[PDB]
Amino acid sequence: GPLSLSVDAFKILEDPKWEFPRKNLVLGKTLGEGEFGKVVKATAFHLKGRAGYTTVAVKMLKENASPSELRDLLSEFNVLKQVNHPHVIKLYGACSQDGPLLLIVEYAKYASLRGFLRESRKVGERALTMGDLISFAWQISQGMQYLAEMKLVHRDLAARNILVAEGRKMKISDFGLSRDVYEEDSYVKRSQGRIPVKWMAIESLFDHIYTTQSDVWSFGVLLWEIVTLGGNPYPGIPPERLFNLLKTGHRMERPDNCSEEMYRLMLQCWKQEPDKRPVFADISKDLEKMMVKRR
Repeated sequence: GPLSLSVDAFKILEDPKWEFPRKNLVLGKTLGEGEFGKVVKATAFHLKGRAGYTTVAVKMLKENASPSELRDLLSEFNVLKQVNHPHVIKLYGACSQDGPLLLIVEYAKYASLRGFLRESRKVGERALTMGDLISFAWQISQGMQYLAEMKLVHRDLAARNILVAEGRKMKISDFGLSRDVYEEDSYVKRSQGRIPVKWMAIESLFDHIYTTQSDVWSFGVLLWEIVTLGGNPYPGIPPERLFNLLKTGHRMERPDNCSEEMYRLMLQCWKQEPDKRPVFADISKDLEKMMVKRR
């Protein structure tokens, strides 16, 4: 079927640009679990022209992997090979030939944006200002502008899927669910998706339609996570309630320590009509303005 074709494809495609000798890769502690498997800290010897060891992250399949997980791993590989942007995690290579499939990706020193924020506090624990927060959002927005221009939908935008690298540089990560929309500017799925309900656009949840504008909706939830320093969206509301809550035009309330400007941006991202929501370029412009207005 579709997966057996890809697995075979992936084993035969020589790809000397990506393939990396398993002998030169040394795996360490688990950094955690993502959408389709395990992420471990690792070190790679003579990776892509760099003399010596480079510390990296390696994604691999968890025990008892399903076809869905394998498919997601292969998808993430396929996507990351095509993209290069300072606010997108970098792919370095893969090992396919002599053991389990591994992807070798850039290591982020401060792990997930979510964990980094929750270990922080706002200042008028790490000390972050509203400037810091707007900066983070803007870097993510820039990355998304790029991916949207490549005709990619991420689909799983959330603070747990943003990495914080050296110098607090955001890197969009977890491309296991991302899909090419070059043809029709939409990705549609007959079966139920694997994106957390609370991050999904209303059209995605009801109609299984994914577009750049559904990414824009997830970005607003992400904005909310940032402004709350990694709060849990729709706190206390069970996910199944979202169908009725969204269709009756309810949205999250303005959180504390959040401007009117910032909240207006959130609500714009969550407009029922996808055409009314801003584009990422508009989002970046709105954030830049907030940044300079506050000085």
